[PDB]
Amino acid sequence: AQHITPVSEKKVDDKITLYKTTATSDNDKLNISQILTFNFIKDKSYDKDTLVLKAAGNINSGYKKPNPKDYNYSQFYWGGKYNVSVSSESNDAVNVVDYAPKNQNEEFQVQQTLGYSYGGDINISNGLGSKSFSETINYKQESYRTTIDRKTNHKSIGWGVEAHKIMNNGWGPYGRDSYDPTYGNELFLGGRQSSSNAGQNFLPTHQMPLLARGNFNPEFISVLSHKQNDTKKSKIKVTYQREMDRYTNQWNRLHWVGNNYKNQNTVTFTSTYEVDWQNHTVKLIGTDSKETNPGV
Repeated sequence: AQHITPVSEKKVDDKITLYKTTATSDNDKLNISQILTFNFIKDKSYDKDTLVLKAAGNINSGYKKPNPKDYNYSQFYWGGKYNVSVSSESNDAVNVVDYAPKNQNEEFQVQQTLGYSYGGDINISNGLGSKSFSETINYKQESYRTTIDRKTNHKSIGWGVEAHKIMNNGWGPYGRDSYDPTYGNELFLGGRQSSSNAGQNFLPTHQMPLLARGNFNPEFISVLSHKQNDTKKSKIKVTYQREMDRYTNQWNRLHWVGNNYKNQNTVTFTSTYEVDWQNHTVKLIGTDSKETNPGV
């Protein structure tokens, strides 16, 4: 599905005008949905247009329960990491100038307010002025951590939201790389000497983090500036991705061993928008969908 709302216009005050359009683009098979709020700001005091682009929607984990009949060995795939990126193409007059979250964050939920002030000053505050422009982000990431991609620059911003500190029946925390020389990576292992089938010897699904077995609901803001005298369109590409890890267990005739294999299936959805900075409108000119190992 895809949809773009008509532009709405709002006078923030005598100097600042807001033009807002919301674009939706999804992939039903992949269970990835992008809800993009394009907030274009024109400011009489400042010679650049500002786009405060909010990226929201859904990225399913891809988890499926293991087969409970699996006897001596079992496995499942889970949401090890979610990646979101926004990049500018096709116009050297456009630059990423700010974004939120700015810094690494391991809070169970991320809640921020981002504001526009005359002159293009961008500022940020925490949690969720009536005559100033602001936009908010709010997402849960329990047991996970947000990092900013170190390749981030003037043409691209990306974030990763990675499994970080996961408890397993009071044991842990564990993550994607935990290691014990006897039991392996015990992240989602049930019991070390369980008499259950392998498929029944994992942490119950309900006890896994929501991001591991459910979905992530991203909310990220990219702030882009555009030289107002430049008349060329530009392109913005928004990518949502999941890295699916394969968690396994194995019975060795004395005890179980767990293992986690990172990013064994990568699922990516990208939408490409053409941006008309003079009319403050966007068009979906492209999508691409990828799955490196489909069917898992």
